Amino acid sequence: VQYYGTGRRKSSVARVRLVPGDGKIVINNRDWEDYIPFAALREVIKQPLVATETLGNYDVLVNVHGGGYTGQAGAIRHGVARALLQVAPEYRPALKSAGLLTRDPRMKERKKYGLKGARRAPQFSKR
Amino acid sequence: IAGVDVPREKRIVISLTYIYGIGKQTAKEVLAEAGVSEDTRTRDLTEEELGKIREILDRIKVEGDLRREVNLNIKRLIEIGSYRGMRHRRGLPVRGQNTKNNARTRKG
Amino acid sequence: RSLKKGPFVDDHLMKKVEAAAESEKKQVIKTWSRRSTIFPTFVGQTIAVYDGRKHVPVYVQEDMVGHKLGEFAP
Amino acid sequence: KIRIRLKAYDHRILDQSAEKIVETAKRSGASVSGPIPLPTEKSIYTVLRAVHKYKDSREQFEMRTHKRLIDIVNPTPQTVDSLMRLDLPSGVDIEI
Amino acid sequence: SKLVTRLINKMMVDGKRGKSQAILYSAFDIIAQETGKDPMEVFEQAMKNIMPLLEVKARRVGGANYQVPIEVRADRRSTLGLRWLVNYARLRGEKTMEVRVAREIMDAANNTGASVKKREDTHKMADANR
Amino acid sequence: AKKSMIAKQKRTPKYAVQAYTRCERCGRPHSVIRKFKLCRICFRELAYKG
RNA sequence: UUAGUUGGGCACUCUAAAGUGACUGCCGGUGCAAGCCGGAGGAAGGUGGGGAUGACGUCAAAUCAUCAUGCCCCUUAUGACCUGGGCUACACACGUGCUACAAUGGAUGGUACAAAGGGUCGCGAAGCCGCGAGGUGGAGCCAAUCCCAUAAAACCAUUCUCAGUUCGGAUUGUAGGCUGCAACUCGCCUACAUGAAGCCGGAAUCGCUAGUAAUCGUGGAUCAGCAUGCCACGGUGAAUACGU
Ligand SMILES: [Mg+2]
Ligand SMILES: [Mg+2]
Ligand SMILES: [Mg+2]
Ligand SMILES: [Mg+2]
Ligand SMILES: [Mg+2]
Ligand SMILES: [Mg+2]
Ligand SMILES: [Mg+2]
Ligand SMILES: [Mg+2]
Ligand SMILES: [Mg+2]
Ligand SMILES: [Mg+2]
Ligand SMILES: [Mg+2]
Ligand SMILES: [Mg+2]
Ligand SMILES: [Mg+2]
Ligand SMILES: [Mg+2]
Ligand SMILES: [Mg+2]
Ligand SMILES: [Mg+2]
Ligand SMILES: [Mg+2]
Ligand SMILES: [Mg+2]
Ligand SMILES: [Mg+2]
Ligand SMILES: [Mg+2]
Ligand SMILES: [Mg+2]
Ligand SMILES: [Mg+2]
Ligand SMILES: [Mg+2]
Ligand SMILES: [Mg+2]
Ligand SMILES: [Mg+2]
Ligand SMILES: [Mg+2]
Ligand SMILES: [Mg+2]
Ligand SMILES: [Mg+2]
Ligand SMILES: [Zn+2]
Repeated sequence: VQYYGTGRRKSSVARVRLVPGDGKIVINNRDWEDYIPFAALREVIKQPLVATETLGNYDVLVNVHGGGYTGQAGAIRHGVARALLQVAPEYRPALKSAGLLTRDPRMKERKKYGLKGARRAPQFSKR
Repeated sequence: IAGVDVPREKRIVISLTYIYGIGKQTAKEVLAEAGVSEDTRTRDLTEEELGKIREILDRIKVEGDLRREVNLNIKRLIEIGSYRGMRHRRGLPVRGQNTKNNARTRKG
Repeated sequence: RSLKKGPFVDDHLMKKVEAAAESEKKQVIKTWSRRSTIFPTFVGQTIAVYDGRKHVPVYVQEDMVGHKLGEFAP
Repeated sequence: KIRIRLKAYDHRILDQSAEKIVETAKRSGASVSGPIPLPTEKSIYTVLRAVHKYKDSREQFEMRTHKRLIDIVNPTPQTVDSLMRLDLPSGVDIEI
Repeated sequence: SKLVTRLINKMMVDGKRGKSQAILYSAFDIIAQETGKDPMEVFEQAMKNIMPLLEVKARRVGGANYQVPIEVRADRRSTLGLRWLVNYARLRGEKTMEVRVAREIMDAANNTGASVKKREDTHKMADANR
Repeated sequence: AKKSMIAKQKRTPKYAVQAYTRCERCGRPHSVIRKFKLCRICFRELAYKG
């Protein structure tokens, strides 16, 4: 009865559902603007909904739990992307061309056993 | 004005911070028991407010009177003979702060 | 210390010497106990605190309150 | 009504054990669930690499333990002794 | 337009992008109000008017560092000159950061500022020993 | 005294601040954990044989 | 229900077993070829990322004390048992850094989020008397069932204009707090008072190539207390490779 999907970006995870409606985006039981007061997730959390010419296809209640400010904000997108694809298969091409369907594989790394962090080699002069 | 000379163009809380004993918080409370607004310029501290503040601060050590409160204790320490006195007369740390590297802001 | 139990001082220097100097009290003591605190009950008597080399004699004055019985011999 | 938890450092001191316990319960008991895989713990206890000198380059060593579980209540006499007869296989020790 | 990425945030050494976005939006709105032109154009005027004729560098002649003319690359000079622009909007004692950036940008649009004459800072020093 | 260092920090100490954690495999006084009751180094030495 | 709360259910996250996946596998340009450069398809492209493993050997290679051993020594002893030793200085030079002239931040506040250990003395609840730290008392179990524990710095508000300025915080005066037989040198923290040096830094020099540098917090091992050190974990997250 709705378009379903899952999402992730950086260290976050999403389960976004595009249920039919008018465009009232609610993220994890909060308003469309109280959760994301800035404009960081204004187009980013909306361009996936506008990936095709389907901005008002579904007032997609969202679910982002765990991670970071854009990590969750990169997860609501990672859920809406497959939602249009699951609802309509032709929405896959927009996600593929738009550079939006890729599971972003970048992630934070380990810490070396003698450096001063994950990459910052120490400072030291001989003479 | 109030015990000493204060600026006449700054905020009262900021203005009232120029005495040896009137700081940044113990003067905020002191100016609170006097019933005077805290964010009004020192110009508005008229004769009524000036008298109120002067009566308020009359029991708090300030100005040059609050200077014997310091030297009497240090002179006492020097007279007593504690290691704190020996270091204070000499320039090293009175506490246990280590002085074989970077103890100079207190000793030249 | 700055705790909620008040003062403290080693009993070896005080209990039978400093708290028991009342008769013929005109002598000093080689008090090796430098840990103790000079309580007000021991004003007048002398204790020879050990600074490492020799037990340095100490004089208990009125302003000695504010120091141990061995802190004046660094 | 049965809580027989498990924990071992191996994927083989439990996997065969879960196979055996599940087989015994399925043959004997009726009210039983599937093998519920409990989580794992994975340490990092690094050390020094030299004998005395040179403590700016070292290796690390761990001791990681996983966990297994099972549960079944309503059954028959053949499953009554399962919590005590058919239990921990080789390499581990799990208490019912 | 990578200015947010390369000047404000890049000199905002915390890896912060929100403050960069806010400062950029405020400056663009202030420019579009007083001047009357959208930021899509007036922000472009400073792209090529920041790299000097060359760069400023020292060259070792006979084992001794002497004054000789060298230049920075179309990415090296672009980077260092966007940095010089972030300084030019900052060298003045203007109070408000957004206002400072907007005013320096407007002056550059009017062909003046510590970034407009910076075309000689990395040129004249090299042009004095070319 | 080294083999006598199991009699100053191992005998009966008459204060609550007179005992620490040496290893038992080797008698090293520094770098000796208590969650394996042992030292360093020798865990590169027993954890190789087993 | 104040609330995953109670029932209900594996739907979703989650956890762990077997798979699938990535291979120059296809297309194009070059190239006899190997292959280089694109593109497709694709979650990721080109040893995906990162590990772990350091061939042949140089700076007289160490350990007979981990164990075994050949030769040589002691056999009222070189065998076995009984029991006590050195500390932060300061006229100076030098290495890593932490704070600093941070609105990238400050009296206070609203309040999203990791990893791992261990657990029968092992954490230790709540309630509790307090800004901050301790003592009363103890909830939970041989374990994703019970504790340390509370992630907050973010984002978002007040006062301050880059400070010798409402910045910085040493130095000292006073009064406290704990753990520890005990804080004299020589633990840390808080409150009032004090308020310096310090304005993007010469010759010179260090690390770094994408979740990387930069940037803020959280956590663990040593341990009664004592990290600005070490080892892990995420949030926000760039510029640049003309070239030898
Ligand atoms: Mg969570
Ligand atoms: Mg695709
Ligand atoms: Mg290195
Ligand atoms: Mg090095
Ligand atoms: Mg040098
Ligand atoms: Mg003050
Ligand atoms: Mg002094
Ligand atoms: Mg100190
Ligand atoms: Mg200090
Ligand atoms: Mg030094
Ligand atoms: Mg020095
Ligand atoms: Mg130095
Ligand atoms: Mg400015
Ligand atoms: Mg201990
Ligand atoms: Mg050792
Ligand atoms: Mg080894
Ligand atoms: Mg594709
Ligand atoms: Mg290998
Ligand atoms: Mg190696
Ligand atoms: Mg050499
Ligand atoms: Mg050896
Ligand atoms: Mg020097
Ligand atoms: Mg401060
Ligand atoms: Mg806070
Ligand atoms: Mg201080
Ligand atoms: Mg006071
Ligand atoms: Mg901790
Ligand atoms: Mg060359
Ligand atoms: Zn050892």
